[PDB]
Amino acid sequence: VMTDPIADMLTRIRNANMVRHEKLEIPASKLKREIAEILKREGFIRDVEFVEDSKQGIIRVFLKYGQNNERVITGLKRISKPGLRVYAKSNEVPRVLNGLGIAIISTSQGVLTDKEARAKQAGGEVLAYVW
Amino acid sequence: KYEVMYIIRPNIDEESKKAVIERFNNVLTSNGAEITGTKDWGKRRLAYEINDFRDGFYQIVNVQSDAAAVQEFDRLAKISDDIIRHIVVKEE
Amino acid sequence: LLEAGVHFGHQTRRWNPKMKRYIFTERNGIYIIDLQKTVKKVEEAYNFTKNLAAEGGKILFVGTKKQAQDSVKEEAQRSGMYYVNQRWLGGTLTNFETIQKRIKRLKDIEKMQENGTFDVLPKKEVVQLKKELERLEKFLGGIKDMKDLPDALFIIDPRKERIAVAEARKLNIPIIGIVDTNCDPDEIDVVIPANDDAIRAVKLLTSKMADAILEAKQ
Amino acid sequence: TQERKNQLINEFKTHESDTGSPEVQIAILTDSINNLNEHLRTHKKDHHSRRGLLKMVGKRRNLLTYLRNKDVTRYRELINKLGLR
Amino acid sequence: KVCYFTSNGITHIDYKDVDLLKKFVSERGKILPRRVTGTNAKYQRKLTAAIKRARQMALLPYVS
Amino acid sequence: RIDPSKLELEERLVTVNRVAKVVKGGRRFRFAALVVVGDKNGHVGFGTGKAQEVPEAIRKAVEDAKKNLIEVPMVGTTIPHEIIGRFGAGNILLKPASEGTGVIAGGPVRAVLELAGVADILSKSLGSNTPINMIRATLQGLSELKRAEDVAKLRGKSVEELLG
RNA sequence: GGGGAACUUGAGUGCAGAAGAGGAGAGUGGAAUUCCACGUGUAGCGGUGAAAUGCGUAGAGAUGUGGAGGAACACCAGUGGCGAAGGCGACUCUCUGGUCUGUAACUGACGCUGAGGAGCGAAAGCGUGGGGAGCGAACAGGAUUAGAUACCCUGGUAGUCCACGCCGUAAACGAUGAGUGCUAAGUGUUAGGGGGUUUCCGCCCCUUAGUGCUGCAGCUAACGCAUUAAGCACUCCGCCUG
Repeated sequence: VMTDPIADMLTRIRNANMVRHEKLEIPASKLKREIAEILKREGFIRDVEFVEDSKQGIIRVFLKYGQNNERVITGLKRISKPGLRVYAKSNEVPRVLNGLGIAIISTSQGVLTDKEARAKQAGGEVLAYVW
Repeated sequence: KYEVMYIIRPNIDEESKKAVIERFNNVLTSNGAEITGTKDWGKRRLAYEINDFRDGFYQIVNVQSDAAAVQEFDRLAKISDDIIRHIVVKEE
Repeated sequence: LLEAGVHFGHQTRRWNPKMKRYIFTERNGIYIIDLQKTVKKVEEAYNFTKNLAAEGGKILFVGTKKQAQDSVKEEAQRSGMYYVNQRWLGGTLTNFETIQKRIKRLKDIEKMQENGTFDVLPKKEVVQLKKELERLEKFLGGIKDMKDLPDALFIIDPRKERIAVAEARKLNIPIIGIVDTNCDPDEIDVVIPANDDAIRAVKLLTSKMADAILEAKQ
Repeated sequence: TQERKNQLINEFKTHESDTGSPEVQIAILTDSINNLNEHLRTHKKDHHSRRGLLKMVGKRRNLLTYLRNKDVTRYRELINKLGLR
Repeated sequence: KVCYFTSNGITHIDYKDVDLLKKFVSERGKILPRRVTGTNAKYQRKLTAAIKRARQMALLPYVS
Repeated sequence: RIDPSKLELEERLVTVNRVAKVVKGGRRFRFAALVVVGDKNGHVGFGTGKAQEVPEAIRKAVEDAKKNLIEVPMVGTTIPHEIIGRFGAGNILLKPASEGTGVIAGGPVRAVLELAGVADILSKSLGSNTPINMIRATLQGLSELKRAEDVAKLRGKSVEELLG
């Protein structure tokens, strides 16, 4: 019944950010695994690492809160919902929040985020904006 | 697995007492059932008047049955002019 | 002490989820790590109050608990600043100008009953005037010498005292004070975990406040 | 009670300890529908058992669609001997 | 506040034995509720069913 | 974080609002008015007051305005990024308009924006059209805007990789 | 998306248990009400704010026996339990549905939603045959009133009840569509399970599934809601545009 694992994980980490958890658990898959390492590269998150079991794995995230108890995370948004996919051309990649926002896009040359995707002229479905 | 409790009115000689309890046991054992236990209470003052008897005779018959003898026992007891009241209870 | 004075904690676990989430399970004192974190906390508050009082600011002392009110009152006396002992009347600091123009009446009438002409009607005014002194001084207490807004606070029970802590939060006073296990931390800048039932240790803990604020000046 | 289902599972025996086999499940389903059907015919207005009838028949038919999707051959050799359409 | 049946851990009622039902029925003939008996919840219903079959069997009276 | 009244601050009345009370003797008539204050560079507040007459009414409003201010970040005489206002059916869109476009706003939102001294901005009313809920929604908006350097600080990055 | 090979958490099957006014059919019991027969028994009963109409010397009401009959199941009973909803409380039996806990003994995504379609669906009503104790639209009389087709009194028909069809509607309400996951706590309560105490009496700590009340965060125009969201999100249906 749970339709989009990306949306599930996305609003789960949003919900933990809004309530100041340091601990958070996410049931594992390859797609959210590399979205985890992409977010680790972009530094919105302290650390992510994986442990495995008999049921598709399980991943955990350590989430940052800046220097003075403030939200490093100011919101998240899913776009490529199921039932209504969305695609954009390589030159039509949206500069979300005119630069300070970051968009994650599944492209024909793997999944990369907004700036290097624009730099290497990739394109595809815009998946999530983070503000 | 069914435990039976029925009342006959006291104004009965012991010749017919054994007669009625015996023929009801033959009814139960002839309708395919087997008697796993019998018990007796004898005399006991009723909680209330039923027809004109202040008193009554109490008897316990424990039978393991295949749910075929109890309905016919029910109709025999209720058509019998010597049994006042009776029930049948599933013991589980 | 680095040891427990009367630090046996709180009786009933009807309490506030804020910081007490995963502290080790030994007894009803589920937050037993307060024993070992209190010492570093009070020493940090100790050096902080040391340099702010060495700068020249003024602390004052608020508490209406039935067991600690006179204890902190006498502590305010021999430490040498202000206090509130009895009823925290509404909005003392956000009503500072009105409060001092009421305390001016107390100063004038106490100097009148000290050296002024006492009698113009030696019953009909003097008797309720003599009443009015202690009448205002009861709920007032140690408000006789502010002349200036104080720049810090210490509270024994911010649970009982919402009015003072909210007033300070509006008036950007840095609020310091101890925290009973039912209270709420993050609305207070520096919190010190302390059980309110410690009727004996409640004065020693702020005695460790008082010698710091005494040592800060000289 | 439970004797008919036990003989049905050990007759639709495929794997050594299978109870999760779809072919195993629809057999117990078929006997449930038939027991309830000759129940309903003597008790027509037992609507609260009509509902369970509808539940089990819907579960039966959509898991049959699953079995068709999985392998229609064993479906055919199930359907011919169990006898319904 | 004391539940009799858990107090000695007695199992199912065995309706033929009556003397406990005697002191669970009021002297005017009604069932004492849990406010005065203080039994466990899951036994009160089998109790009232037991005294009901006793009343049909005429060992315990409807009115007294 | 509170900015004192050490600065010079311009005031601008936006609305005097008639208010009434019904009492046993009849209707009783009172005056509320709200004003917006600030400087042309980065600090803005607003204030409300209630009194029986206009001048001390707006005086009460202007002391409350001197009490409450809020800073607005300003990246090149215009707002940095996208922001929608949000308070109680008050929805105000703010878009970082390009230079030389001037102020493009409705009445009260222009009244607060020009008193903020922002050169080029454009906006739209999407919520209700009562002025107090307007100003409250807009200052809730400009409260949310952040500079690039502190975001880079939260990132552990510099401003170049975030401007590009 | 399509195809191929995986896996077991989703969904399920087994095994071990538990609780229930769940349902259909049949039989049984008691308290009263009414009516009738008789014994005793005099002169009123009954009714309302006053009253009156009624019933009573042809013996009423009162009272005790003994019948007839139909109706609903006191106490239990609980913001308890069950059911999808309407709803379901006397007991006994036959048949039958469903829910929850443990278990991983088996399948390996079989799942969700659902236009049309199909089936259920309070009360009132309708059709045929029954049954008709009380109650009781219509209606009758007596009151009240300026008037009273009503409120009030005494009666009283259809119906209420049963069997079999039909109607398919209600404030059919949590004025909250269904499924899925996440998010501070406190306190009852139902039915289960586990650990230390003992495996007793009952204590404590967990534990699923409900079921109530509080209450953060968040949300709302406010009321308020708040792990049984009106929060955070996703899917699918239905619906609104003074």
